Amino acid sequence: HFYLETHCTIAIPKGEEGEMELFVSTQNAMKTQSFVAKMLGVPVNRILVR
Amino acid sequence: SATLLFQKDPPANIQLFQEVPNGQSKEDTVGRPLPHLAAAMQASGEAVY
Amino acid sequence: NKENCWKKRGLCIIPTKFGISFTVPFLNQAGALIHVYTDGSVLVSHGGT
Ligand SMILES: O=C(O)c1ccccc1O
Repeated sequence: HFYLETHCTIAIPKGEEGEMELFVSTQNAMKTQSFVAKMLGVPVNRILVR
Repeated sequence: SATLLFQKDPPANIQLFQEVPNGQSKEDTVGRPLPHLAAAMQASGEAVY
Repeated sequence: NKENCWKKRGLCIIPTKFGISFTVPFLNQAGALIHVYTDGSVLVSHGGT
C-alpha cells in the first residue's frame, strides 16, 4: 500500500470497568473495537475507537 | 446536668421502604435498592474525576 | 425541661412540598442516544450528568 502514514494506534486505559479509548489510523473502527474487546474479554460497549 | 461533660448516646437507624411486586423479575431492578454503579470503584479510588 | 435548668429540649414537626420542573418551560426537555453493538452490549448516552 505504501500509505505515507504507516499503521499507528494510541490506546488509553481509563481504569474503570475495563474501559479503553483508542486513537487509530484505521478504515474500520468497528472491527478495531470488537477485536480489542474480544482480546480484553470485555463487552464491546466498553471500548471507544476514534 | 450543667456539670456533666458531653456524653454521646447510642445511635439508632431505621429505614423503611416498599418491596417490589412479588412476581417481579430478578432482572427488573426498578424499585430495588441497587447500589450506585460506580460505588465499588469510588471506594477503591479507581473512579476517575 | 422541668428537671433541667441549664439544658432544654425542643421538638418540632414540619411539612414541605416542592414543585417539580424547571420554572423556565423550555428547559424541560431531555434527549438520549442508544447504541446496541453486535455483541448485544448496549451503550446508553443521555443529556444528564
Ligand atoms: O428550578 C427551576 O425552576 C430552575 C429554572 C431555571 C434554571 C434552573 C432551575 O433549577
